Amino acid sequence: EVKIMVEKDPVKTSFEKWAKPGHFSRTLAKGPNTTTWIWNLHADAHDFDSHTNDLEEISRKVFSAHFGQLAVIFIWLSGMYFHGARFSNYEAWLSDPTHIKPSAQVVWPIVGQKILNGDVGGGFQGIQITSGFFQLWRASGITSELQLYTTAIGGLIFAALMLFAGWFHYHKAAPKLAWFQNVESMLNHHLAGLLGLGSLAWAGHQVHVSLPINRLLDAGVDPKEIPLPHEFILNRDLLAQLYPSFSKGLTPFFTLNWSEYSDFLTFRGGLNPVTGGLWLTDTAHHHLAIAVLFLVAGHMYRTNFGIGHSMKEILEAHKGPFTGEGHKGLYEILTTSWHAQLAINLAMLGSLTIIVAHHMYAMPPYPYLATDYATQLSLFTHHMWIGGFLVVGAAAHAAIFMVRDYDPTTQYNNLLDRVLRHRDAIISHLNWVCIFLGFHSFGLYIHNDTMSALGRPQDMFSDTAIQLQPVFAQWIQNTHALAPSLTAPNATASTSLTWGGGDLVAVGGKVALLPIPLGTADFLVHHIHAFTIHVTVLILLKGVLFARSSRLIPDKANLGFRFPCDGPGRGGTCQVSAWDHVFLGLFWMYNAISVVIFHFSWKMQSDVWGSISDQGVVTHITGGNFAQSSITINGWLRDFLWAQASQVIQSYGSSLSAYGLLFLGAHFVWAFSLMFLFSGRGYWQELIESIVWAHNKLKVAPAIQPRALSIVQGRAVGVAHYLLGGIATTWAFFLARIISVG
Amino acid sequence: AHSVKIYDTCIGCTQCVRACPTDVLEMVPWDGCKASQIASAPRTEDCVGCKRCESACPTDFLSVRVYLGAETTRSMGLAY
Amino acid sequence: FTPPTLNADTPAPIFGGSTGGLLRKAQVEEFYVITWESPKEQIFEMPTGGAAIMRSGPNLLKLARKEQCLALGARLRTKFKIQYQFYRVFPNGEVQYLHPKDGVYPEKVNAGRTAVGVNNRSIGQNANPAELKFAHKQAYDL
Amino acid sequence: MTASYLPSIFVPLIGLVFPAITMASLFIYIEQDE
Amino acid sequence: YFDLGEIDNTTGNWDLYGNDDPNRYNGFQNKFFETFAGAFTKRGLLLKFLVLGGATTIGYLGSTSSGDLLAIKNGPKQAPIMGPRGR
Amino acid sequence: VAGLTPCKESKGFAKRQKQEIKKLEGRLKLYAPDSAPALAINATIEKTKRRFEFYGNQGLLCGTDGLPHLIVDGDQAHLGEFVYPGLVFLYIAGWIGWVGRAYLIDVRTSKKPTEKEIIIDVPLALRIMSKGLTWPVAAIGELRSGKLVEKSSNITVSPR
Amino acid sequence: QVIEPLNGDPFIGGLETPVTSSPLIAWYLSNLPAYRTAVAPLLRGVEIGLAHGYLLVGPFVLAGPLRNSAVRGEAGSLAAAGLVAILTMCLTIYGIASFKEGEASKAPSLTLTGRQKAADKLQTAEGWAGFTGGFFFGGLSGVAWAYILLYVLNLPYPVK
Ligand code: CLA
Ligand code: CLA
Ligand code: CLA
Ligand SMILES: CC1=C(/C=C/C(C)=C\C=C\C(C)=C\C=C\C=C(C)/C=C/C=C(C)/C=C/C2=C(C)CCCC2(C)C)C(C)(C)CCC1
Ligand SMILES: CC1=C(C/C=C(\C)CCC[C@H](C)CCC[C@H](C)CCCC(C)C)C(=O)c2ccccc2C1=O
Ligand code: SF4
Repeated sequence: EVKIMVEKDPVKTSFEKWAKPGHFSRTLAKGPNTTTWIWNLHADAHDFDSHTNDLEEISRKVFSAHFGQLAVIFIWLSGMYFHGARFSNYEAWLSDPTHIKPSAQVVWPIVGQKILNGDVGGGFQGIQITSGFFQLWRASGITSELQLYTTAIGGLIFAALMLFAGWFHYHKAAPKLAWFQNVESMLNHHLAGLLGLGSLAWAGHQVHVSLPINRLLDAGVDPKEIPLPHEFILNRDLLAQLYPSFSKGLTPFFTLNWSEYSDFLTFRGGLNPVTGGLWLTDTAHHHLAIAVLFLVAGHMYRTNFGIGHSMKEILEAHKGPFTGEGHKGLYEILTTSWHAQLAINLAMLGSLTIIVAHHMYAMPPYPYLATDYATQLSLFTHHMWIGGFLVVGAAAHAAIFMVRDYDPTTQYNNLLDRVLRHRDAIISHLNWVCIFLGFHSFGLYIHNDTMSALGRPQDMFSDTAIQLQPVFAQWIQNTHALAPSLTAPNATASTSLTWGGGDLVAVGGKVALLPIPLGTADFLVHHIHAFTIHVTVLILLKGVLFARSSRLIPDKANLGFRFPCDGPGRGGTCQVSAWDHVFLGLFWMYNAISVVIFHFSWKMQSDVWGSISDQGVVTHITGGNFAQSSITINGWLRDFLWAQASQVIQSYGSSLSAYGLLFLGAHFVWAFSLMFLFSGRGYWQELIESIVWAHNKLKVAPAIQPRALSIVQGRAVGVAHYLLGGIATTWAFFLARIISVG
Repeated sequence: AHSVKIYDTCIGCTQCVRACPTDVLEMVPWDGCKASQIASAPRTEDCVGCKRCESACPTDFLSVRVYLGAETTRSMGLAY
Repeated sequence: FTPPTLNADTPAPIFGGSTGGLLRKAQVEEFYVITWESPKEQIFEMPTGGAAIMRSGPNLLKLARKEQCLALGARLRTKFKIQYQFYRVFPNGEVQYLHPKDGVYPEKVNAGRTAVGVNNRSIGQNANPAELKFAHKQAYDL
Repeated sequence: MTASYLPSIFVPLIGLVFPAITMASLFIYIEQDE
Repeated sequence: YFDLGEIDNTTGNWDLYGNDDPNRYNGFQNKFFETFAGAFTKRGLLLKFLVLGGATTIGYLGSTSSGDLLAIKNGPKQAPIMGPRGR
Repeated sequence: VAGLTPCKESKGFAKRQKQEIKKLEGRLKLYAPDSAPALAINATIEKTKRRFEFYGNQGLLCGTDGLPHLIVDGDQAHLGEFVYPGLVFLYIAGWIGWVGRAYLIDVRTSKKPTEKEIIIDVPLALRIMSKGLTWPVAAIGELRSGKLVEKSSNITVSPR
Repeated sequence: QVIEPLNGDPFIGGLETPVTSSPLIAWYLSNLPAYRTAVAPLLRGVEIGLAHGYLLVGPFVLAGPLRNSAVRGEAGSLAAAGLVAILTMCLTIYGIASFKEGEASKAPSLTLTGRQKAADKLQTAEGWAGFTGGFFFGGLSGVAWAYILLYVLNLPYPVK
């Protein structure tokens, strides 16, 4: 039954719908009458469910919007490869990366901003980049900037292809609703065709291109005299001199002599002592294994060839005595609602990005990634912020599924109906564990601050005071260090250096990684992390569960998603909406992720990042003060927020002064947020009425009536400036401090 | 509890009653409009005070008007 | 209009149980009982949260607030063509019939009901609070 | 300091006993049905 | 589930975890506790001697405490720290 | 004036010129003399030396910090600090205010007055953006003729 | 099949979960001194006091400020007995506020089944009066017996 359903020319490619701005909504198609029409024009621009009730045109809109997003990402990748090709020192950094900072952005000498073109090394001036593209291209085997320019113009070609496909799948041949409802085929071609063949193709690149070029880069060979990537494919003796297993020539693959591929497909583990990044024989065995495993997992579901699984048959057979008729109708949830699938996909992508952040500081995949501390801090911080934003958006589209796509007739006595039936128990027990975590982590911090203030260092929670050692983490770290000897034999070393297997890797005189200690301070800050994640889950899950109704408002689903309130009744119904719970969970994501990256920055500037002198002595950036100062808020304000901010505020008159400017302007955007968050619409409406009177006096009244921003819009503007200003504050402080001390 | 007052600017459009979630408002006969009906609030002790009627009133300025006064267990919207 | 009497023998919709139901306000202050006549066995969204199979005959549902009766009642007046009435039940045993008072819904006009809480002036002809200092009357109730 | 022991007396009463006097007498007073 | 003959059973007035056992102790244990806790019964009487007895018992060990028992009665045991500008 | 020495004879202003080139000369020491980033610092030094020789030749006043201070009182020596570029500004700012006011009058007498503000009529806009050149003669001309201000009987006023 | 509504009623805010109506849990919760509806409320208040009195010596002798001295038995037990005396006054002012002298019992008379039982005497002005004195005598004896078994007899334990 799975086959291609498209139909030809649904909408004509015309600019007459470009001229009318609010064509998608019936309310905005009448033209503007107030200034709130402009904000509802942008608010309802992407909301395709509010435009039409037909899921087919909604799915076509979403598919072509995906293609436009892919075009934007390919334009971005084209820019970052063109910046590597023309405006970088990638060949100079590739000659020796332990002394030259990665830089790929040149500013124009116009208004004094030419001081931002700093001395990054290699006879080059520019903004020192922290995005990690240089180490990524070193891991890709890129030797020259002509390859970067070729990848940039190839990405521009693919961006034109995504734009052409977005036009094609909305105006020339757009698919019908049952094409998008073939989720078994989509999972079969995403697991096997996308993630399986993608891992297999990158495994082939990391067998032929990344591995020999990166082996020659470990030998001190100059990249201008390293042979080009196709010379290893053509001259296979040149490939065989670096790995003798290539001399057999694909006969051990089909005769199952895979151990004869042990020269280039290894389960080593740990870091390259030359570079400080993971081995590419392990990253090529990794990709070959996750490819021979994603291609196996892509042959699971039933499309039209008889073999496979109907996943409705998987779900409807999963029913239990504590649930009864559970998992039934969830296929009808996840094939008739885009928001439910968006909630699941956003939760997995955000949690996965958090997995990426941890599995990159800890197991650095790229050569000279760990020893360039700016790249490590910026990559962890960026992926934590993206992951937190995507899990808050997961709860957002979960709540939009409840208020606009949850049909109660098709969901009786399943899992979702019963989760709604005891949502008071879920939110109340979550409330209890959040308050318990809040006292038992932050009140422990307050206790340490109080007894450190009262001159009682023995009455604290220190490593010298009452100890709170994380015995489960300290045991799982010993279990992961003492693994190769008995539970994981075939490993040369251990998975990560941060486990406890020794191997003090020194690359360029700077510490790549070592055994990470876990003490009372790590216990306290991990309980802060669990507390903040739990409270973010509490607001977000409360907005998902009470999106339909509440004890307060039993008709909340009729009010919608982006409604402000019901009114001042029932004591006041301000921020009853599920949107307002996403709005507050954005703040709790700020709190959670900001303490996560603060613990990260202080923990590895104190216990990981540093330098190694002669006779094996390790001097960290802030030597050993995480175990004693990160247990009090005064240490966090003092030895982290004051001592490490002594490079973002005196960076003026240097190349890092734009970080000082954006540090201060980020404080500005944050205090600007507090204008929108703390205020309300009616005050600003009457102030605008006075300004409209002054305009009426001088005959400069606009016909589009000036209005204050809406209450949902005022909260949106406030949380957008709060996240933008606070995140830009942490970005500026991080990227000034760890560039300055790195 | 809450005092809901109807003024003579009402056109009898009935949407204040339709927006009422606690059945406060009802349409009584009247002689001051084309629709020949005005709203009234007999069950104003059941008023939560949500002002959904004021949001649905098209008359400028409003004909239905809710004044938040003494608040009891009806007008607090509690179930415990 | 003779008010309908609560039968207390019609059964409940098939519901698996919810935590949004009757708390101790039902036990000591009041609770609300909504009674309606159904064409067939359908599934409706519970205003306390959840879904229940409603019966093929008359149905009885116990709710805690008057707003839960209208949120349910307007749900089964627009999605379903079902006439409904609800009551107010006190812990001493008195059942107070609440809606519709005349038997016809308050959106439709009836000649029996009278105008109460209606001002013959507008908002702009309300008196200032400075000339009504220290009185039980306020700017709108006179 | 003239009398060092009145710090040891009045700070426990006005810091512990007097809030326990005042808040318990107010909680009786604010929850009187009258 | 509405009955009009039993208003408590149709509203949630249930002793969910209660028991109707009359007694499970013996007479020797019961007569000891009511004799000793017989002057602690009345709420107005118990609130009087708990405030008056509680004010005395915090002022006694607040004043009879020693240097090792509490540091505020120990006093300074070193030279005072002089501030800046000779103050 | 105001206890400030002129910047041409200020020892602190010449000290800031000395320590700015010396900062840029030490940046030049780690580059090749014919290299491309060294040409940017060499252009930065000539931009700095042009700047300090421009500030001293305009009669700027330098304080004890070695920094040029502006006298905005309306001094006959100091017209180009505030008075001359202020009159240049207010002419340009009144140009923005006159062509935005005249556009709203031109679109208020239209069929759909609100569609001409989201979609600005460029032939109607550009024919009055030229007309904003002579705007003090047209603003006070409308002020004297009474067309600049609206009478308070036709102005929406919130009640007391 | 496992989850039921509370006594068959789906519209009361609760469920008959295994954590609520187990054969073991509903046996336990029905024998705890707070749910004995026919025992006199001074006697069952002595057991609510003995329990809470005992348990509170532990976090006050092992975590308090005077935990590193030889007075750690005396400091923590009087600190544990201090929380008994405060909570007795919290029990005193609760019964003054909630229950009036001469009123009825604010208690559910009906059991899980349809059988009619006598009213619970604890939720009265005189029942909470004898409950408060039961907590005071039981709590002060529960602290003193835990102090006797820890710092008078000094029984061997891994932590004390
Ligand atoms: C084996 C075939 C296969 C593969 C490789 C993919 C791959 C992809 N699908 Mg697709 N899909 C397929 C078949 C396949 N699809 C089937 C059978 C169904 C119908 C049931 C769908 C329906 C479906 C929809 C509705 C959507 C996708 C989307 C996606 C994209 C994932 C999003 C992203 O950023 O990934 C990484 C992206 C890339 C690596 C870019 C690669 C682009 C190149 C040109 C290949 C894509 C063309 C084609 C699918 C395979 C040609 C192979 C060619 C290289 C030889 C990606 C392009 C999503 C998307 O973004 O929409 C555009 C989306 O939601 N798929
Ligand atoms: C995979 C990603 C994804 C998907 C598909 C969508 C899709 C959607 N979102 Mg969103 N959402 C997600 C993730 C995503 N979101 C995340 C990351 C969050 C957390 C912020 C949420 C939270 C969420 C809520 C709270 C709601 C939606 C809603 C919307 C809908 C339309 C919004 C619109 O018209 O755009 C409008 C676009 C803008 C107004 C652009 C503003 C961009 C941000 C806010 C400010 C600028 C940030 C920028 C980086 C700073 C530059 C500053 C510089 C210019 C000076 C649409 C269904 C809305 C809805 O009604 O859903 C049906 C809505 O109510 N989203
Ligand atoms: C001005 C206010 C006031 C004062 C006088 C004290 C006094 C005290 N605090 Mg406390 N505290 C207060 C406010 C107060 N607190 C508040 C507002 C906070 C909340 C943020 C705290 C939080 C706090 C904690 C968390 C703890 C202290 C503890 C202590 C003790 C430290 C001295 C010591 O080592 O004794 C050591 C202990 C003893 C000598 C035990 C004496 C206990 C006596 C015998 C109680 C007797 C009955 C009592 C008087 C009945 C009161 C009746 C009522 C009328 C007040 C001491 C009893 C510590 C302690 O040990 O508490 C007892 C401790 O664990 N304080
Ligand atoms: C131009 C102009 C002007 C000026 C302006 C001003 C006044 C300023 C302000 C400003 C300030 C005072 C501040 C601000 C700040 C800024 C910021 C803050 C921004 C940002 C942006 C962005 C885009 C971001 C980015 C990011 C993200 C998103 C994430 C991560 C981080 C980062 C940072 C990277 C005026 C009006 C005169 C006139 C007209 C024109
Ligand atoms: C300031 C503020 C406003 C007023 C905000 C407004 C009116 C937005 C202003 C947007 C711009 C500055 C005006 C429109 C600009 C036009 C594009 C014209 C261009 C003119 C210059 C910007 C070039 C609210 O409406 C509000 C509502 C609820 C809570 C808090 C607040 C709040 O704090
Ligand atoms: S909504 Fe307003 S105008 Fe319409 S009937 Fe009600 S009071 Fe009258």
